[PDB]
Amino acid sequence: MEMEKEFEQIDKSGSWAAIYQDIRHEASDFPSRVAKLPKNKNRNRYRDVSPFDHSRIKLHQEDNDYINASLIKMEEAQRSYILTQGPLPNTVGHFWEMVWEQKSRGVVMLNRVMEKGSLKCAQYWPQKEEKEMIFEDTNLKLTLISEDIKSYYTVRQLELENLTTQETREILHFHYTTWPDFGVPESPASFLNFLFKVRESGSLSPEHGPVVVHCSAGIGRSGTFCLADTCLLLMDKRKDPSSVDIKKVLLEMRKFRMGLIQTADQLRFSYLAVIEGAKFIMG
Ligand SMILES: Oc1ccc(CNCc2cccs2)cc1
Repeated sequence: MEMEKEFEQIDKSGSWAAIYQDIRHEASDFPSRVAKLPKNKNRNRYRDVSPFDHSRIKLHQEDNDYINASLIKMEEAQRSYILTQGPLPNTVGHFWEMVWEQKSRGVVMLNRVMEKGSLKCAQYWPQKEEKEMIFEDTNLKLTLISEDIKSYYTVRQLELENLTTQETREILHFHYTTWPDFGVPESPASFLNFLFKVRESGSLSPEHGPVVVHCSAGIGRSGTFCLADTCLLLMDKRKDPSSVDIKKVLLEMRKFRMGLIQTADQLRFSYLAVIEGAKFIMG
């Protein structure tokens, strides 16, 4: 079925939970043996969220190459994404090592450091120009260059230096700051505006390594971001945009990381975003 009318049909019939459970039943199951080794327990935020072995990002280290991060490679859309958990106190150096080694331009953050009164990720970037951060375990230096605070999101320019080679690179930090503590946004308008700002920066383009996207577990909000982006790109590429099937795209992405889209409300929100976005792209 088309999307917008499939949407109204699920709303009128109140069957979002049943649709979402079908997706959960049909989703791929691949091994995640490296994630579950005992030496990696303090590298995982949640015991039930792990990268598959076949698609995990490897650190270029011979001691321990493990990080909770997955490469999502979308062949028809010609887009790649790295989805990862919010960094832990003992993995902030690993996180920036990955950004460096994978040649990423942009980092997309979809959570606040504190939500619901608890910490959802480490403070992993510097908050003042004159107070830079050094990660001694991976030999990197990170400096805040500029910060632009808007009503729904903040964009930061950061300088990452490999202290071993003295090479430097500019990283863009796109921070969506207004996702509610409970539920999903009422309107997708500010989320779509944010997605378009990431796009306009070049961070998603083939001349760079894959964008790094995270929330707390790296599957819910993060899944919503890459699902909406890929579906909108496919609608631009195909002769028949109504052929794009968001449930099929989601199941393809779940071949590369488990659990993408965590609730039926996040599934409905993804439909809403793609539907509204497809009208702005044109006419
Ligand atoms: O330092 C840390 C201590 C524990 C945790 C959480 N570990 C979750 C688990 C993963 C696998 C089995 S249990 C994170 C960091």
